[PDB]
Amino acid sequence: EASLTGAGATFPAPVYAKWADTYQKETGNKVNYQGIGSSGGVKQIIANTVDFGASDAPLSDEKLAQEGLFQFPTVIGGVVLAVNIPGLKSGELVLDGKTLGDIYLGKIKKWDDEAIAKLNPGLKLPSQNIAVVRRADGSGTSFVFTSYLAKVNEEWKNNVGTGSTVKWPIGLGGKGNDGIAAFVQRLPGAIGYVEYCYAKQNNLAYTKLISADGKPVSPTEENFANAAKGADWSKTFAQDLTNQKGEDAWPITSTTFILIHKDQKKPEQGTEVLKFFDWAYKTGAKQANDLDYASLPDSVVEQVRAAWKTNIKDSSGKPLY
Ligand SMILES: CCN(CC)c1ccc2cc(C(=O)N/C=C\N3C(=O)CCC3=O)c(=O)oc2c1
Ligand SMILES: O=P([O-])(O)O
Repeated sequence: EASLTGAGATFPAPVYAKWADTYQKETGNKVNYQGIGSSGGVKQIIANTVDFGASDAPLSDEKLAQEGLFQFPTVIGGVVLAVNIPGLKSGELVLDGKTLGDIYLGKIKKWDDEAIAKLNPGLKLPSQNIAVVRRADGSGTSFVFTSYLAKVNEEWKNNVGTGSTVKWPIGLGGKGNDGIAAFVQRLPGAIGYVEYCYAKQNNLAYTKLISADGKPVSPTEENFANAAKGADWSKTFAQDLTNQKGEDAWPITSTTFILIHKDQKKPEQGTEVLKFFDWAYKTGAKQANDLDYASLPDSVVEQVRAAWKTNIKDSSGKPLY
């Protein structure tokens, strides 16, 4: 039985917590996971304060090589816009990229704005101020979200750009996906971007969005998977899953990654970290799907296993998988 520590992204923390609990019940191994946000996850794995870090934003091949790190994807999730609009219900409201970017720019201030009404012709929209909510902390969900906005709103692209931290034109800061969901729950008229679980968990209404191909789509586990169906995983695990073409492709989709050292200085711990994630691939898909995360295709799991064999070693050069 090992005691493992991980830290980082809150986007997949529900499924990592479920897998940890189930794995302790079946094997006795203990996994402690701190949801501090992807930027914190990368800092802690580089500082060696944890056995594994977690980030939704992928590190480049060069940066992994500079740091002696290896990265692998675990599950596919989706970012949704959780809203608090008395009078409307979950899924009823539709937004497109351009108008969602204009809300995040602070240009559209009311829920019954003409651009929102035109997208939603049968809906009685309230004359309520929009209360924008964004992340306070360095975040892989902000990286995904601002990567998407830069594709669909040129003003956003050219003035704010993409990052795990950006200069938000407007919006209150919430800490973690949990913090944004709490903000949205307490503020009439709020909008906040969160991984899907956090909207569903908190009984918050979420919007539909327009796909890259121009059709309204609902956020579901299958529609997150759909957004990855064109990903050529054989080329790289760092796949962009925002604004992807195809039927029912949720436009703000992302996978998420675990970071470990290639040279493991506590090799028994490294061996156990690999056994935990291998167990999750083998037996954990139902738990990920129960929490509305799509599983990676079996071919990607085989890619990860094969790369574990060639990249993860102890200080004597022997493989830990
Ligand atoms: C660091 C570990 N953290 C931090 C965020 C955890 C741990 C457990 C949970 C459980 C949740 C939860 O059980 N939701 C109720 C069900 N649920 C959904 O409907 C989808 C995912 C999900 O978990 C959650 O939303 O966030 C979590 C977050
Ligand atoms: O997953 P986050 O917490 O880095 O957004």
